[PDB]
Amino acid sequence: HRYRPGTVALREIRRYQKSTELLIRKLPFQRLVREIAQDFKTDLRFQSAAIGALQEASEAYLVGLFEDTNLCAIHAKRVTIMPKDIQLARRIRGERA
Amino acid sequence: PHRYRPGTVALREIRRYQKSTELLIRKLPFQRLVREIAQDFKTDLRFQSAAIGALQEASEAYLVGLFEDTNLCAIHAKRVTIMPKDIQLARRIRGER
Amino acid sequence: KVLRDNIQGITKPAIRRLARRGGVKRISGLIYEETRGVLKVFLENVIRDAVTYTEHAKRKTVTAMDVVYALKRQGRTLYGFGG
Amino acid sequence: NIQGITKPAIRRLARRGGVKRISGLIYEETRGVLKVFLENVIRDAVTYTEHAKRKTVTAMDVVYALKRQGRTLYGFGG
Amino acid sequence: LWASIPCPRSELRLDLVLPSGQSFRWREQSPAHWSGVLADQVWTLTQTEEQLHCTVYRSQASRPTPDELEAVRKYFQLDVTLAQLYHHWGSVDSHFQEVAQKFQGVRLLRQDPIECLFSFICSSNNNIARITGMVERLCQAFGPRLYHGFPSLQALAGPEVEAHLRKLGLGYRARYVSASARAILEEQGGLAWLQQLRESSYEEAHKALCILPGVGTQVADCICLMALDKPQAVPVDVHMWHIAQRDYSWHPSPQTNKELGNFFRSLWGPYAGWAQAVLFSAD
Amino acid sequence: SRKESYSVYVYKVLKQVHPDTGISSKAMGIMNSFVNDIFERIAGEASRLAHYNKRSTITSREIQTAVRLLLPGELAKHAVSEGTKAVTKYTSSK
Amino acid sequence: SRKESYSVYVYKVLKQVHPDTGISSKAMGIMNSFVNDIFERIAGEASRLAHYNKRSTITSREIQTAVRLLLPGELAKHAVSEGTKAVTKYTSS
Amino acid sequence: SRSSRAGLQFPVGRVHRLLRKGNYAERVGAGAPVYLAAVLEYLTAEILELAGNAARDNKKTRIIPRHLQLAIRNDEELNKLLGRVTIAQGGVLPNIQAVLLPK
Amino acid sequence: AKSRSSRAGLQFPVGRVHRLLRKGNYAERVGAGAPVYLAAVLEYLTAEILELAGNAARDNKKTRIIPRHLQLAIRNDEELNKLLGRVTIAQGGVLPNIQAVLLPK
DNA sequence: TCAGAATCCCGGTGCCGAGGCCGCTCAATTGGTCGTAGACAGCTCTAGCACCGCTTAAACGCACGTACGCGCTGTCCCCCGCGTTTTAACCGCCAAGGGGATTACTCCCTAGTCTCCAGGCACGTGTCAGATATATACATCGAT
DNA sequence: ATCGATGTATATATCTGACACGTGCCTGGAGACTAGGGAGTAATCCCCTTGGCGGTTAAAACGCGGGGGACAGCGCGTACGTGCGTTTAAGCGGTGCTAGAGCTGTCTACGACCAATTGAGCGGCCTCGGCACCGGGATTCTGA
Repeated sequence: HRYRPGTVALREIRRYQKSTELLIRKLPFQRLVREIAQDFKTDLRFQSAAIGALQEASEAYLVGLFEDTNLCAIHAKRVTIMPKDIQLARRIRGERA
Repeated sequence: PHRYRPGTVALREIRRYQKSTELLIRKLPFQRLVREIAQDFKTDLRFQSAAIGALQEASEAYLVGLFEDTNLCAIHAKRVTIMPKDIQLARRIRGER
Repeated sequence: KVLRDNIQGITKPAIRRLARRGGVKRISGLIYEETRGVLKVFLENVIRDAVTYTEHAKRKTVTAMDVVYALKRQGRTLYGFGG
Repeated sequence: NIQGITKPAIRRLARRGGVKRISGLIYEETRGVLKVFLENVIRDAVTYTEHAKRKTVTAMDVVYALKRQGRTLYGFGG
Repeated sequence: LWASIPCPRSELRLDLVLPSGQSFRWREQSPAHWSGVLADQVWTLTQTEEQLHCTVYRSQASRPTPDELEAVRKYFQLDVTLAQLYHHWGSVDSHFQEVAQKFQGVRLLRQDPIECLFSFICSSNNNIARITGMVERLCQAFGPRLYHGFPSLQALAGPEVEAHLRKLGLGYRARYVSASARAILEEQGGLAWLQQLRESSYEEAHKALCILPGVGTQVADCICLMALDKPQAVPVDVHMWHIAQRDYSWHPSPQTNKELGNFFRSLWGPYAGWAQAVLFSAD
Repeated sequence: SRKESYSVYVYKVLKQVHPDTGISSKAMGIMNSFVNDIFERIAGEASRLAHYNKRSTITSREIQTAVRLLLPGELAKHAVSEGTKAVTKYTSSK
Repeated sequence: SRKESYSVYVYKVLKQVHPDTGISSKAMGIMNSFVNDIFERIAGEASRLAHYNKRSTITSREIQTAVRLLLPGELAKHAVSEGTKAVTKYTSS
Repeated sequence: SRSSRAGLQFPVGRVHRLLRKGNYAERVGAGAPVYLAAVLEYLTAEILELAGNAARDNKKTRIIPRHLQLAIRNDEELNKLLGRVTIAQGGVLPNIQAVLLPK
Repeated sequence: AKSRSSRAGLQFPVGRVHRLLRKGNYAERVGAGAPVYLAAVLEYLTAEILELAGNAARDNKKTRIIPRHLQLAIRNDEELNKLLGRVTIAQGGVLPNIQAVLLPK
């Protein structure tokens, strides 16, 4: 058979809300963190726990941001989120002027 | 005998109340409101005039900010009228209850 | 002196003026009750802390500094009235 | 390396948030948002490390940077 | 005491076949001398090279009688020359070639269809040791003390005493057992019905068996393979499926299991079932 | 070196409330950080109260009003009740 | 009793920048409260830094780091430069 | 000891020392550490009770950050107290908008 | 010169800031340079805000700074507005801003 | 309907908090001894509350019209689902050395204290920046 | 488009009270001296962060079908806006009383600080029992 569109999305949501592991790959995020850091100060060192905490904070922030942008999209009577939704969410939350 | 089309006077009013800076809620009703609220916490309190002034100023500022966020949501939903669902969305996204 | 029903003292045109200062051009009919409820909740939250501050100092008069501190601790710092 | 935040990873993050259907440009928007957030946190963390004259960004520095951002984090220190 | 009956060891490895999960009333009592009840009496099973051994109880115990001997041998189905089949299987299947050149003497046996059905009902998602203990408990709890025997078709159920079976460790299988025991009585013809399935075509017996509660594709396959005399049947147990994965595969669901069984039958020919057992007891 | 933590006392409370239950190290760390955070909140609020009222000391009263300020309604009431109970019992045996 | 504020100095700077401009009483009060709030923020951040580093004395470096943490963008740079200039001039005599 | 006298389980001495060295005020009354320790002990007991209940719901005997997150977010009071804090390995509360469900 | 403010070249009260640092109970000890640094920072920020506010007042033809001008200067600037983004200025008003979609056709 | 989840229990992993001894810090107690913070008693007089009359700006109620919010239909394109190919993440393990923490020592900077005195605060005064009021010239919206 | 009504910004003039300025003085800031310990500096240690290699394999990347969700048009009817007349009560200015906010005097009960004592608690293995998960001769249940 072939699952109708949107039905696997629901099971994916249930799967990723019941579990608690990390979603972003560890090495790419660590590399991104170092690439951003080297701008402010060269040859920095990072404790493993420091990067773990950074990843956890970033994932929590992004999950909250998506929860809000999903609320925005539903409010506009849409089901698909679009960049205007994220812009609205950040603007309301005070992260943009 | 004249009549302006809908929204023209609303725009003039917006310009007026964004150019001036006086208070917008009548004073005595707000004083009575704060005293009424206060009754539930401690009996027969006495309020400094400056205390009620500060309360009113903060309340009006908060409501104006809330209405700006509500207008943002209403525009985002392709509407021009603000509705209770817009205020609820703004409150929810702001983190308020 | 007992008080009651003064919440309605926040009149409809007052809500309209507040919205206009927010840039809203067209307003629904149901917005007013929601706005009054929101204002009541916010006032309760602020005045509870103000009254607590007044009680701590053994005073009976809620001073402006109590309101300013209550607002400041709520992440709504206020300028011009004290502190 | 911002392009290293893979499309399926952003999809998984959105799924955990309860999103059902995702537009094409949401990926670029999310990458921009994440870059801004990481820059904001990392600047404060690096400031803390420079203040202590260290060169190793300690977990406590990240925790303090997040706490000052009003985004307190539990599980790494205090 | 000591008894013997001619059959070569290559025809049957009585030392190894019995605990291979076909019947669960067999467990050691004397070294290399398995004990178990069949035909409402106790037997001891071992084997020598040029003959087998099978002795019975009588204190005046010396040897078994011809009728009991033939009943038990028929249970073993020893009247088929199993050894030669390696000549056809090594050359028809590449992996069974390696199995055949490794070890020899694995066949199927014929217990009662009721015992087969209930034992494999207890075997759903379970290990052989636990199924053995569970059967020993269920028989002791309900069936007569003959080692305790299988109960009657009606006596396997009762006035909502089905909660009793759960006390034996039967778990969720108690509902299966109770429902199937009530059904075989109230909508089927008991022992004559079961014999009918022994004298019904492969696909008809398959469909008839699958209709009762507590028995699925794999349990029905096992009942067809043994105690109902359907040698073409190739049950797909977890060991079979894993061996298929590590031997050869092309594509689990009911359709996939159907295709797997069809291909296995196409490979090992009419006597596929007996071949499966050899492959099965390799692990 | 020697690191101070609440991992002992938090466990003592746990077995007082849920005798059977246990706690993992990760959750013990969460609990320790949570206790530190609330202690810092309450102490900071009490310090600000004392500074506002020109008082040099922070006493049971400052802690009580700080608890009433920080915690929500029911939690604040129960915390105040328990704090008053503890202070009265402690001073009952000077 | 005797009260004190920054109203004298806030006016001193004003005259230095815009000699002809005046300031109303309410604006002066807002400026005074702004100065108090900024002072409180910087002092609190410096205190927390000192506590984090186990050090007991608030030095100039603590103020500099607190300013770097609190002030955004070009304000951080300019304020740090002004503070360093003031400290150097003070130490020079 | 002072912990025993007040009937509390938390350390009154450590709380007093932290109130002292923390530089919160010039002086620290005797009653402050006892009150503060009592409050901390109460809050810890409450959150641990809720976490243990959540763990029992999941058929687990150990409290893990997932259970702490569930206890914190499912309780209307703690949620307000700890709204802004994020808990490592906490996950999120299962919640799917009704509009997204199939017809 | 006696006063520390004169020595540092500042206009703000170095001595008063030192007192507040000590009496405010921020730390056990206060460095000699901390009051000077803090006073200089506060003076720079005050000068910035008053420069912008005076610019706004001159734009409005008035000679006295009033809360409206402080509000305009603070909100129009892009970095002060981030420094004082959650601060209410009494008698402040709002920046003139009407959303594009709402403008008349 | 053909995929995914759940059911009972026994045994086997594998990790891992929980005592447990043990040794030992060090800091938490116990007991004294002082200095002063503030609790209490008063006393002053600010300002908060109550009420009273008057004016008029603001709020209310209602009428009429139109524009926009909602619903419905149609198009069409672009995200989801699926399969196949690709790549680099992760896991394990091993090496090098950078720097974060410790310890000891030293000295110079801040705290504490005691004299003076002048800079800012309180009060009083003058005057000009702006609020009010009258006059009107241009702008924008709506009808035509 | 053009013309008319209403609104807005701009001119000019008067009066006032809010802010700039001046004067007195007192208390808090500055100068001078002692001291002691907090911070700076040098050496040492070891651990933990960076770096590398090989494989395996899980996840990412890419391509394609097409299903449905986004988006655009259109219609309509009623909810909202604008305007007018009517009614409420907020704002202003006075008059009067007194609760209590703010300050002063004191003296004692409390907390800071010290010395001498010990056990509560921290770090280190060790031995667990115990917890969590998987897997077993699948079938049934549930939803797409």
